[PDB]
Amino acid sequence: SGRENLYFQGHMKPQVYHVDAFTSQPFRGNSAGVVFPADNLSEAQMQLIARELGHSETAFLLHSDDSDVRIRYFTPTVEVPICGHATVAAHYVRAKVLGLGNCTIWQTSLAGKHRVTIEKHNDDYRISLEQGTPGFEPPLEGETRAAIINALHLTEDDILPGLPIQVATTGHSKVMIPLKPEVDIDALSPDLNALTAISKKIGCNGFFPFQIRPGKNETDGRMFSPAIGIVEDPVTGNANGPMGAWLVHHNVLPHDGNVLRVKGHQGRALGRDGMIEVTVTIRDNQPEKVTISGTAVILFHAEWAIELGS
Repeated sequence: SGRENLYFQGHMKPQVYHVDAFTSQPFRGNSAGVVFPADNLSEAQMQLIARELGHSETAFLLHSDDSDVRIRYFTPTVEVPICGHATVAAHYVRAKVLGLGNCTIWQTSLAGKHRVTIEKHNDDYRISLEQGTPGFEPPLEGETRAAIINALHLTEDDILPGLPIQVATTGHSKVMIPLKPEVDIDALSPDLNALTAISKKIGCNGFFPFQIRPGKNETDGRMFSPAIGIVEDPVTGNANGPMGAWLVHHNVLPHDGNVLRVKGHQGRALGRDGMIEVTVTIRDNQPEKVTISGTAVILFHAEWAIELGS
């Protein structure tokens, strides 16, 4: 049963998958590694593997007693609690390998417990991640506002009217920067140092300038986080998830049911286009909770040719 499963995840030869998340187009989206089983691996070995692969992050699948699966996420230099694109990549590989079909499962990580939805359709899969409740910090103003706006080489004439530049979150905060549609978003070339400078002043390592497609509930954004290693992440679930919540919170986009659906595009300027389906369940015209969804494509997978363990 659950004892036989743990025995296998400790005696089977480890494998590695290379997948591009939030896209079905090879070489696009956000790439992430997935290695399993990892039960017979040390925090050190895992960190060494993530450094070897070089993806923004590699997900390691472990055995879980209460949940369906335990995942640990590693950047090439440090472990991280949870990661959006690496998570969809992980469950995409897990669905392919096990031929899961439509269902819902629970994962466990330093970020706690999360439910994931797997939807089979024409040989492929769409992965849904229930991010939970969103949060907003007081709108950034005065000198800081102008600091963020100037670091992007833009003027107040470029920001959507009546909308604030503020930190929104569903786990890993990001500063929402609402741009008018005329702004050439791909031509943006921020003053990276100025951004990390203000990230230390406000306590948010991510800036998310985005614009809304005319007459559509779709967006195009770019995620800059120079304060940390990542200069620009191709497609960020922790940016688009809170964006949708932010959209509902400020009634920026019209919603009819008890839900708001937004297709968040990202990564075009990087040549790594991706798309995250953001669905916000609404109650009392407020963003109750956020779910992000996307697909992925496996570039290749292989059984490690070297022994893994100590």
